[PDB]
Amino acid sequence: DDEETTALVCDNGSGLVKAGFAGDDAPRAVFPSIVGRPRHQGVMVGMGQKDSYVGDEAQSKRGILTLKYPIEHGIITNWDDMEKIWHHTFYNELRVAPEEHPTLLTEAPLNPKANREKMTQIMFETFNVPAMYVAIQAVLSLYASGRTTGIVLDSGDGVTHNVPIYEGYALPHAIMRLDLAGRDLTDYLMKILTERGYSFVTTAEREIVRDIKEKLCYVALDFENEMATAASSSSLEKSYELPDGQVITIGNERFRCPETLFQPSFIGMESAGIHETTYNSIMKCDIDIRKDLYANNVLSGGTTMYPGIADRMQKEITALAPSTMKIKIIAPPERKYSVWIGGSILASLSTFQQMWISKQEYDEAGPSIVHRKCF
Amino acid sequence: DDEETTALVCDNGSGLVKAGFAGDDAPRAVFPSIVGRPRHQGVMVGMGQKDSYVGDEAQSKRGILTLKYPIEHGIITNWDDMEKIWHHTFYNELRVAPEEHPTLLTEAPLNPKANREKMTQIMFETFNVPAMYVAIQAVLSLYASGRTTGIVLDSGDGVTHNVPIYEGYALPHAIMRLDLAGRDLTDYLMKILTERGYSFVTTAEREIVRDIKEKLCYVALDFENEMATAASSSSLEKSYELPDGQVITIGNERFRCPETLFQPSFIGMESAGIHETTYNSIMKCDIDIRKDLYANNVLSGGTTMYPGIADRMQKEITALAPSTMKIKIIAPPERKYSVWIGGSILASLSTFQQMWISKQEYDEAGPSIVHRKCF
Amino acid sequence: ISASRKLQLKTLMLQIAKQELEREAEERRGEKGRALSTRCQPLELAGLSFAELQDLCRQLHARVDKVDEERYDVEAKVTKNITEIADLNQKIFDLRGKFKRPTLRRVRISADAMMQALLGARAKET
Amino acid sequence: DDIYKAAVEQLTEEQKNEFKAAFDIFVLGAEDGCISTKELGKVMRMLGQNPTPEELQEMIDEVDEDGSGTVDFDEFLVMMVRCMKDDSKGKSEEELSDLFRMFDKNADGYIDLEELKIMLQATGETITEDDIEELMKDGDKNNDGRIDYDEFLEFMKGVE
Amino acid sequence: AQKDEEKMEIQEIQLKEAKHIAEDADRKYEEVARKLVIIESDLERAEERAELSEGKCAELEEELKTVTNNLKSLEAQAEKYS
Amino acid sequence: AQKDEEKMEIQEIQLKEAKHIAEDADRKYEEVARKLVIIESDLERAEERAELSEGKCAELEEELKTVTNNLKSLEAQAEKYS
Amino acid sequence: GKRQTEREKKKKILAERRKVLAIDHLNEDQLREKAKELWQSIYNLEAEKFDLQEKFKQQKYEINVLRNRINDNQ
Ligand SMILES: Nc1ncnc2c1ncn2[C@@H]1O[C@H](COP(=O)(O)OP(=O)(O)O)[C@@H](O)[C@H]1O
Ligand SMILES: Nc1ncnc2c1ncn2[C@@H]1O[C@H](COP(=O)(O)OP(=O)(O)O)[C@@H](O)[C@H]1O
Ligand SMILES: [Ca+2]
Ligand SMILES: [Ca+2]
Ligand SMILES: [Ca+2]
Ligand SMILES: [Mg+2]
Ligand SMILES: [Mg+2]
Repeated sequence: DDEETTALVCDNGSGLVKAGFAGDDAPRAVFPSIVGRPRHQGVMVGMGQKDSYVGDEAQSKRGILTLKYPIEHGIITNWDDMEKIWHHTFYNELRVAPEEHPTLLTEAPLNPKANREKMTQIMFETFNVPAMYVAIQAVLSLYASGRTTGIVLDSGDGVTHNVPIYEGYALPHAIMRLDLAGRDLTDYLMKILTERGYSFVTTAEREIVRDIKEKLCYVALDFENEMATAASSSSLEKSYELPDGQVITIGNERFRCPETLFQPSFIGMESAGIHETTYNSIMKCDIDIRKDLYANNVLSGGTTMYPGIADRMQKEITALAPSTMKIKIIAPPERKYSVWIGGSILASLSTFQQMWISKQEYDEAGPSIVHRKCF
Repeated sequence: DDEETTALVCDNGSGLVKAGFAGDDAPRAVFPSIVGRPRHQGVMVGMGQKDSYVGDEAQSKRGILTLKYPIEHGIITNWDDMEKIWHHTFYNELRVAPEEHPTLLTEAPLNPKANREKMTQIMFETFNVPAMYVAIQAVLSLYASGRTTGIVLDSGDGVTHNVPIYEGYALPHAIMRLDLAGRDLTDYLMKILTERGYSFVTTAEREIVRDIKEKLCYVALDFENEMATAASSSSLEKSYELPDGQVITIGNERFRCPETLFQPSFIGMESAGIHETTYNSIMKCDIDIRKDLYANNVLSGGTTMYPGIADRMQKEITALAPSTMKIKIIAPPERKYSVWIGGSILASLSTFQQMWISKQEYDEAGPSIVHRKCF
Repeated sequence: ISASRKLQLKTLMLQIAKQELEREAEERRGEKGRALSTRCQPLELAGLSFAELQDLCRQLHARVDKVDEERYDVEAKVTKNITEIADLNQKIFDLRGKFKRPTLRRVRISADAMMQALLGARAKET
Repeated sequence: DDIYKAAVEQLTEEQKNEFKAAFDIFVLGAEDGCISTKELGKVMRMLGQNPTPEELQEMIDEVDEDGSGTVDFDEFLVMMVRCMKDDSKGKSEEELSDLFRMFDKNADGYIDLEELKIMLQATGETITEDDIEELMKDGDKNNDGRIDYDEFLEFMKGVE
Repeated sequence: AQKDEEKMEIQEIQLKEAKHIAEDADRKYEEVARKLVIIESDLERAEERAELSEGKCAELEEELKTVTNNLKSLEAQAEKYS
Repeated sequence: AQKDEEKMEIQEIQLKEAKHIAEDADRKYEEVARKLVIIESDLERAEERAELSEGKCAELEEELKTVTNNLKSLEAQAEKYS
Repeated sequence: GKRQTEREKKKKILAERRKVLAIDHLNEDQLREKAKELWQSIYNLEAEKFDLQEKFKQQKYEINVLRNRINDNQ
């Protein structure tokens, strides 16, 4: 590289911040988005103890911290912590001053306006970027698949949203946003582990339960048969070693944790599972583009990485859909970073180079410029 | 040396007072903390007989004195005698007036407040020091090892306490203080020696029993095998010459005296040994710092100098702990003075130079200043 | 080479470095004074009509405004840089600190005192 | 350790003869006609100092290079001047940090041997390229061909 | 004779000190030897674990290659059927 | 005088015995300590090797599991396609 | 908000520096005095700016050293 100017494709997310320069294949730095103040007193003098460890540093000292995510469900609830996370991302994980780089944030659909306006105001006043643009997290995941149609189910860690798109024309009346995501699955797993004796309570042990969920849980192809099998044999019980020994054995908690996605009544949510909100999102579309959406169903986001979900979802939709249509579920192996790869592709386009919100435009219309033509 | 001002690192302890200027390797003057008034009548006139011999002088005239320690279990029970000991330490063993030197006392964890407040009031009113600071006896022993984590078992002569520390953040809810220490082992040895015919009763002969304990006793790697071996062969019987002749032969009393540490039921104490209170102190800590505490177990204090204790303790903890963790026991050769070396290091730090309790601060808030921010 | 020569070279290089540092610092000070004096020129407008005087007053007001804005922005940037520097310094100290505690020894008594103590009566000069 | 060699190196044969007479005074009648680390420990105990044997090992190993456990004439002088540590406090670390910052005129984070040459020419002492090569071998721990700042501290550690 | 007695007392004190020092050094030596025994045993166990894990890793590599080939074959079959 | 001479002679004999025993203990301790340090280095190398091998084995197991799941899915789909 | 807090704080400091130019009613000598005072203030600010520049260059080199040592801490 050299002259010229590259764009910063940041992607706030909720659970893992993924960032990197535009035009690559994978994000340069991926690290949890947690800011944890120490909670004990501290007796050693001169140890160089800081007041807040952010990012991946607080996943190593988590034994004496109180980690707290600054993004609850897509929306940002603690602006100071989010500013700290952004500052860390720019200066220590990429080491590029923001004064010389455009930024491309990402935002979930149907989010509060004030969140987006505050985001752009921060990026323009504190970090003082040249130009920033905010994009919907599902269109990027559709970019990365190399398609131009299809209905994308982006089940992140904060919020699961399902944006249908045809021929490049998004259908704003058919977006079905559901707030069940990876975090609720972690909490439900932590709640059903107590049925064997293992109690995880501290906010640090939520990370251990998350690791258990990632490494062991899988989505059952048929729920009742698995419940019957796990209750008779013992071929499912997989063991796992805690960060201090005392291995634990997970029985039928393995496929009961991610089953909450298809039956949100487990955690008390009323709505229908991710297998039926996709069909409802399709049926709201026009009658002539339903075949294409059926054939190009796209999966993205981290939580769709459970082993065996691309078959359960296809079976469910085939049960719901008319018998003639072909149901195909696109599940690329690079699912987790699909949104960021799409973001890189979009930022690398020449046609897109004039859509950025230039700073002089913000100076003339204020932060409310984001809702205007420069979307 | 010259200009400038050096700090006095005193360390009251219970059994041996260790003192010296900050910045050296070893304490300048180490002497027992006993004050013994004469008990007989005295007929020679003009012999220059004093009314109380303190320190190492009363270990040479102990034949006609009644030695009595002024510190029972960490706490101080006889304030006049303790003041006398401090006065001797400052004026005759170091020969530096306290009006021109900061002091750094040490105190066991979980001690009564009134003891600490009276200590600071004495140091500020009677000796009139410029500034004094009180530190927990285990953090210093952790300083001396050059670590910053680890769980330190400081088995002194008065009280055995077990303070776990991680990354410089002490865990106040996991301190396990047990009142079995070297003095109780001396009394138990003096009590089991009577099974062969040797009766030591006088408070002067307690010193002889202490010398026997120091020179002969050792900790058995396996207790039952040693009890069986000592009851068949005679390869263990080591003899020792009293201060007047009449050598004595110690049989299986050798490893039965220090075994009380791992089975406090011998002296009627209910609690568990020093091998199990360390494991309990670890298990109270968080689940993510248990590996580091397992790997950095530190020994300190005088009573941990028994030949063969660093192996017995490791065997016991390895039996208790999960099989995967590595158990390592740090036993530096300079164990006895570890607390004082750490105190010297702490007093020599530049970052610590503003933590002293300055005299004007005491004048404004009274002796209760010690519990405040200046801990 | 002999260790005495090496120590002499060490102290000589230290002195040379100190001399160069002081010389360059003084050079920087003199050049800074010259350049800054070049930047802002002294004025001479005594006895003029008060209209031009107040015009100059407003002009200098605005110039100070611009200069202060720039200087305060630079100061804020420098302070942020120093903050990052301190944070990185502490982080690096944490990463590879531990047993790097400096030590001092005083048990090494004066050699003449030790020889006198080992000798006794027959030690007067040696 | 070589620091004591440098310090004694300024002295002349008078100190050698003085220590010869001192050896006559102290080591007369010895079966070995020398001194060892165990011998030094025993004498110190008799003299009234009670150090740890680990320190005995630390001192003798720093001085016993040939494995004889003894003190060579030059090494005996170095040890006798080593017992008293006159050069304390090793100046100021921050001052040396600023000096080394001044050192990298190239401002590359590395030390160029050309600066070494200029500095030595400033010193003007009798030096060949071999002297500078030996000095670099002494200092350049990572063999980077420069003077690393940490290596700079080490080669100036305790150096007044 | 009295002066010779005093010298005898001095030699006795020296004997005491020498015996004490010899005992202490012997203690240090034997303790270090036993610790070396334990350390050698631990090192042996670590060698065994590392070698076994290396063998396991090689076998897993072979299984990976075979199952990868099977996956490629069934991919071709799937495309044909499509 | 006879008593004193006897005690002096026994003192000298015992003193020399003590000195030589102390020296032999020192030599043995030195040898054992050096061999102990060497064995410690060997143990550290064995431990790091074991860590490497276990990390590699974990990665291989994960890869094998993923490939096996993909194989099972493709097999079921091929049968249904026939 | 904290970003708004800082932005308003900078603006408030800026206004704080903004002394009231109320001098027309004064006389020629006093006007000269005020002008020279402002000239001296500018001189001081320039010196501060140059010091900031030199310290920033030193900061840059120090951060370079930090990155190098970080590389050394692999
Ligand atoms: N391999 C995996 N298997 C199962 N769940 C995973 C896996 N990787 C990540 N997850 C879940 O997905 C979440 C990360 O989702 P991510 O896509 O990073 O969210 P975001 O959209 O905020 O970036 C984690 O919290 C975790 O619960
Ligand atoms: N070499 C030794 N072997 C066995 N026990 C010892 C040894 N040295 C000291 N002790 C015991 O330790 C006690 C001294 O402990 P110390 O650490 O001085 O206590 P404090 O913490 O009050 O300073 C003595 O009473 C003695 O019983
Ligand atoms: Ca030698
Ligand atoms: Ca250079
Ligand atoms: Ca180097
Ligand atoms: Mg996402
Ligand atoms: Mg103590």
